Amino acid sequence: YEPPVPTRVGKKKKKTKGPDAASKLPLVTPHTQCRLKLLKLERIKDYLLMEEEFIRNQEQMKPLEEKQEEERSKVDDLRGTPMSVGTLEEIIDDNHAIVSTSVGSEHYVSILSFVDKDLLEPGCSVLLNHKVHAVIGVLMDDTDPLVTVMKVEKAPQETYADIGGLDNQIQEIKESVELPLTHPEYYEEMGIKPPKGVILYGPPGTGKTLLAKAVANQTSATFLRVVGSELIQKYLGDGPKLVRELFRVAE
Amino acid sequence: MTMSGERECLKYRLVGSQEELASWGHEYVRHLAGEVAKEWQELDDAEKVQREPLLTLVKEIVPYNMAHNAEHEACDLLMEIEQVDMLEKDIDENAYAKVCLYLTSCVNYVPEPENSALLRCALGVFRKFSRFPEALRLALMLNDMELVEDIFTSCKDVVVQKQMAFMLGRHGVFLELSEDVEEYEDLTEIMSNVQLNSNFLALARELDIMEPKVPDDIYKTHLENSARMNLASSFVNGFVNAAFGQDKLLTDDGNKWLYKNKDHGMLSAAASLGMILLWDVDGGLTQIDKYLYSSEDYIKSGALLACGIVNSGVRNECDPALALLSDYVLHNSNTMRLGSIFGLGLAYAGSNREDVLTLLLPVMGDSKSSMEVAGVTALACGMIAVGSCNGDVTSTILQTIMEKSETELKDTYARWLPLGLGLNHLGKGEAIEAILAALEVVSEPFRSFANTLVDVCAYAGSGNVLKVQQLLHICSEHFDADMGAHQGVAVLGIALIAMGEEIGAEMALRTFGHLLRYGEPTLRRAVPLALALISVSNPRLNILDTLSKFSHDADPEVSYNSIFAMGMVGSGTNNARLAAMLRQLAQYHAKDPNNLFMVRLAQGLTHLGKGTLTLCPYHSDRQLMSQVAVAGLLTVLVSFLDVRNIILGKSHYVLYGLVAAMQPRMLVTFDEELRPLPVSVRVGQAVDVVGQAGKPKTITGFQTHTTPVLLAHGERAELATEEFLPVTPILEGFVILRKNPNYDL
Amino acid sequence: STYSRQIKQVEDDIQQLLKKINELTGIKESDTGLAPPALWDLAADKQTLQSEQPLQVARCTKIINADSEDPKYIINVKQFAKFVVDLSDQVAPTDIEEGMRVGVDRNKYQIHIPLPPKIDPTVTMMQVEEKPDVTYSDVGGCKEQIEKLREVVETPLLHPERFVNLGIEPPKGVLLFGPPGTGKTLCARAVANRTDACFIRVIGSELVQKYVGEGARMVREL
Amino acid sequence: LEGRTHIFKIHARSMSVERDIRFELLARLCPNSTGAEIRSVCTEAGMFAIRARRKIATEKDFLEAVNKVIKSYAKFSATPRYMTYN
Amino acid sequence: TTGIATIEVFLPPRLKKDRKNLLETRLHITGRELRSKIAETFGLQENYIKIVINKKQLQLGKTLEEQGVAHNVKAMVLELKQSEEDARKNF
Ligand SMILES: Nc1ncnc2c1ncn2[C@@H]1O[C@H](COP(=O)(O)OP(=O)(O)OP(=O)(O)O)[C@@H](O)[C@H]1O
Ligand SMILES: Nc1ncnc2c1ncn2[C@@H]1O[C@H](COP(=O)(O)OP(=O)(O)OP(=O)(O)O)[C@@H](O)[C@H]1O
Ligand SMILES: [Mg+2]
Ligand SMILES: [Mg+2]
Repeated sequence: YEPPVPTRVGKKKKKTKGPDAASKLPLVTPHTQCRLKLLKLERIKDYLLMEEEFIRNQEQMKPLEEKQEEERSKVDDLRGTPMSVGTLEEIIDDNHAIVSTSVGSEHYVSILSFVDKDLLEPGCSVLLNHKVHAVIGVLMDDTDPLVTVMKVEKAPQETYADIGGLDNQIQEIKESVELPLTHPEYYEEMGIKPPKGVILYGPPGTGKTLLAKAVANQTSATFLRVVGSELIQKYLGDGPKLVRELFRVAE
Repeated sequence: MTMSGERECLKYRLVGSQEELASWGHEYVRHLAGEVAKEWQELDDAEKVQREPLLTLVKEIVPYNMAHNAEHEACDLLMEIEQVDMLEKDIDENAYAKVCLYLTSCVNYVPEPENSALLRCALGVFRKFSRFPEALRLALMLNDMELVEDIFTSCKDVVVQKQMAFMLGRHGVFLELSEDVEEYEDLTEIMSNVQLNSNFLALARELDIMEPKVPDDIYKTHLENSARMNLASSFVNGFVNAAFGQDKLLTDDGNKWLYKNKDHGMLSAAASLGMILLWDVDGGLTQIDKYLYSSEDYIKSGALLACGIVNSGVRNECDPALALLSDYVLHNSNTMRLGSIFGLGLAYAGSNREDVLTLLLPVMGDSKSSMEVAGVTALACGMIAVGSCNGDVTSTILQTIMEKSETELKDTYARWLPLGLGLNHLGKGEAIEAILAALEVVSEPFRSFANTLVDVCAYAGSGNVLKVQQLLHICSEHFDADMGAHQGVAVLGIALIAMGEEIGAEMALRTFGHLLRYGEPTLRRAVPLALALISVSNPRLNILDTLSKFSHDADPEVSYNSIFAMGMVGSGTNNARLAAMLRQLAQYHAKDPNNLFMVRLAQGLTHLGKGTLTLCPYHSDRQLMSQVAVAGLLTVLVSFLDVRNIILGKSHYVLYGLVAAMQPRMLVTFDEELRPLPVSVRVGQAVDVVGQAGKPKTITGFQTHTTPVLLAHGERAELATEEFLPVTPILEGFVILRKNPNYDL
Repeated sequence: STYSRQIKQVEDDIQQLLKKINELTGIKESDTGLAPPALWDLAADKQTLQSEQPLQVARCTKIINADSEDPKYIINVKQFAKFVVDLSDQVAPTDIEEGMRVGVDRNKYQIHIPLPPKIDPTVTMMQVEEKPDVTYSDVGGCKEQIEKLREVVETPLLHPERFVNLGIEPPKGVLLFGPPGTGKTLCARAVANRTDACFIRVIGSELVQKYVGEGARMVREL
Repeated sequence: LEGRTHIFKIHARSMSVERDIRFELLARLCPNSTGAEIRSVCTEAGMFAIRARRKIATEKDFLEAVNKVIKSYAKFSATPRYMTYN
Repeated sequence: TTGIATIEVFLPPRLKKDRKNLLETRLHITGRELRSKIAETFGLQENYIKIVINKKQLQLGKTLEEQGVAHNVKAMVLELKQSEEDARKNF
């Protein structure tokens, strides 16, 4: 006997998350309403028109068992009901993995073909068949209650106009958290990466949080707020674990 | 303009006051300009008397459009009315680049006869404004042999002219200059690529990669937790240090390694010595002679093809390669013959030289020539006369095709005869209806394959969707193999047609997935090859992930073809991620020698030339189509449709066809005296500059390196400073730099 | 603006064509982790669900009478139970050793496949899968530092032949120390980019764990 | 000094610097400075140029960047406390 | 003219000489005599060279006119490793 060898490089999932999937149409330039854009727009339409005719012809002569709604129905039959939720412990092979159910019992089950294999990572929540425990799906993890705490869902109502006298301070903070996103070309044409970090320091009440609130009001990026005292945890390693998770949500 | 305005907005304009048009507003003329094109199509031939005031407006609308930077709308006007000619008279110095850059981008989608016509007007503008280097680029795209001479000799600045020979030599088109032309010698020397070896060797000396590489350093078996193995490592050896001239495995006591191979393994192992001396015509010939006297049948014939590989891509004045191999094209042993024609095909690919062709033509008609020899002669003659529509080769290739038997055409080596005919008409277009009529008389199913293949090579790099429409219909009807052999060519056809512009190529990737889903085995075995052709030396993740999932497929050919496609997609890129995948695939396919041979073949290709070479058929900002490179690629991938019998069989020397497609991904900036001139340049991903006015950046995510740097696919280069004015805007290959008079004022 | 009316007409058709294509091909769900249908081998999956039985993960504890022709294996099936079982006939007796995880069926619990040792998912995530974008050319003023770093951590793996011939055992450890910002992690990022062997990044604060002996466990599994 | 000039060359490689940026002089203006400070000096030097709507970083911009990073930010410098540890 | 032909030869880049060098000789002489003098005229060793003229290898026995050479013909010099007899005798 010889150990199975994976064809996938590594054990981690694909970095890309939340893409356009197969709707990634080519980026047509220029955006101006001209004939070249019209020619490119027709060009994309032409291939789709070919695509529609080609796919229809195959499915027309495809067997009644092999149909888009029939195969989807067969997938549900293969998955079954209920759909147990487990934990991915190890990816032994491309189509084999070690999973553990909620009772703590591990199983050496087979990852079925319809499973999104690039969402598979150790520790992820996997969906298993009730009977044969085979991997039949991956549970899109719900937003952690820890995520909701950091995220400021609604931007604060404090603007830069509500700040008086911190003209230089606004200008310095804008250039590291606002300008790099609004006008990233300024940094690229200069060849400089934007100032990495920023710290606001001074006497109490001087407007440190207020400028951050103004930053959160006029930001297109996700804003995560954590007070430093919230990093003191009641258990060993949890504090380091929390700092690790905070920047994981940021990623 | 408030309502529909059908034959009204122009009418009161036409009949009313004839004052200056812009006095009524920019938005008014824009609607007015949109009208004059709409009514132009409606007007028939009998309505020629109705365009007298219609013409007057466009002589004023175009000058109005260029005044307010609304230049791209000006091209949109006279392209619709098919009157692009009058643009050049009103082109100013402040917008000549913007007008050219726009309509040249439309040449990838507008069909004939507006295809050439739009280029001709752009050609006229560049000729008018004395922008010779970009005028020559347009001429080659139109494959106007006559116009190339006129563009070349019109210029008087000799410094400007040597730059063209670099561009002309890179495209592989030869010009026979007159001795009366000043600086005749170096002009030929530059375009004949005789100095390419020294320039290539001097480059890598600056990159300090002269150290030879063993296949073990590529394999990295020490991190891993036979005749095929030895023959596989021969390719991996030659590919890694191709055109480098030094090898720790063949030059150093090559007899033990060369004889470690067996049967046809020694054929490719011996020929691999000519690939490490690629472009080294003088020095490379000095090394193959030791194996040229070998008593074994394969070694000499392998050394025969090695000379052709050595002289491939280099055109010297006085011809060695024909001499060493002419005496063996009728040699009684087919293997001795076999190493000859494929040697001549690579040695003179894209030459259209009647000397080699007439010497090679009777070989295919010989009684002693087997079908294996018959195929390579069509392949080779196709490379010499690629895209030339040579009348002589068409007659004999057709003659051979119908003279063969019904059972003879069943052999997969017979598939090569159509490619030779297809190669001759590479990119020619509709010049095949006479040829396609001749293919009617030949028997089935070979006729369907031959009809599909030659039609595909006709429209190579054209993007003609109507032709791709036919190709998908051929793929539509499935057959429950023998009758569906032609289906693989149609899939390779879609890539060969859509490889023109980016929009079509990416739009073809999704259609490749559907053939990869609804397809049948013989239809699904070729779509990995289409991915390789459509994106060779372009290791984009979408194709690689698509190929990665399908490397371990149930169908052996799909597994074999997909892995090879990964290597060709990353050919010469030295991609760290791809090498990791190929190393992992080696572990998975350890117990499958056939799959592992494909994995080993891919590992050699991704480290081709130590990352200093590319197989992409496109250069000049991915706008110029190289006839020789497509011939080299097409030879390999069309041979991969029968990967069981040809590549994995006794005929793996066909993998040396991509030698014709080997070029260095080069940026070497030369002084006016052709000496090296290292300066700071900015290398980064190209950005489309069509549309937006002003000065938009054409590179993003760029970095600053010295000049002798290897440019990856899709990476443009701009000079960081203004110390030197490039002769040509396109900063690829060898570039001549001139001191800027305004600089250091 | 003259093409504005026609551009939206073809843009909407493309969107309508795109949605129509998704109707036949199928681009949906993605919340139960369903792969695109291009990778769906339903015929094979049905065969796997019958031909390939599921195997429960168990650890061998003792082999009884290994010398004889009736070797009996005591297995610990996680939290389920402990069973004295015999080996399956499609695996070799020499392939199962005491203390090694095995895969057992649900009916007679006979060992069907040996399994890799259990590793903490956190420890598994410690190995670098995407190399950094930093090379040694991005480290300046550390010429002597890098050569010492490379000849211990890079040279032995790249060219091991130069050390075995001379009977040399190269050092197996390097400590990089200096004030913050001096390039300690920068050089290690260059090492991971250039290295071909497995690279595992372990931050010391990651080894601090809530429970007693857990931090030492992760070092053992690492 | 040689190492600091080398780090300056590394981080100012992709910058849009002027003709005669005296990188040896800039390396001399920060005697005991980590490579992290040198990178920030390069970033702030181009950051002053962005401030002035200028596409090329002059030598004065680097001189101001050295003052802001090496001199003004010397209160928070971790170097003096950590050389005793190393 | 007067029984002497203009033979332009090519030299390898290792011998850093003028690659556009001119060789003058009779036509009644043979290939064996030719190979000797090309070595002398540009400082080379005759035992380790092949000559090719009119895109066909210089057959040493056959005389020039019966070889097929003509006026303003172009030639080259190929450096050799191991002699033609030595290479055959090697294995
Ligand atoms: N410069 C200012 N302009 C306008 N309002 C200000 C300014 N400085 C402080 N304030 C007001 O003071 C309030 C409280 O100050 P803030 O929360 O910003 O303090 P801080 O600077 O973060 O200090 P700390 O957290 O140390 O107490 C703000 O909500 C804001 O309305
Ligand atoms: N020798 C160097 N050459 C070039 N850049 C350097 C050099 N040393 C540091 N840098 C730059 O400074 C940054 C400092 O980060 P780095 O990871 O090197 O710090 P460190 O020495 O590990 O610090 P700490 O002890 O706080 O962890 C690097 O990311 C790099 O951009
Ligand atoms: Mg506060
Ligand atoms: Mg660190």
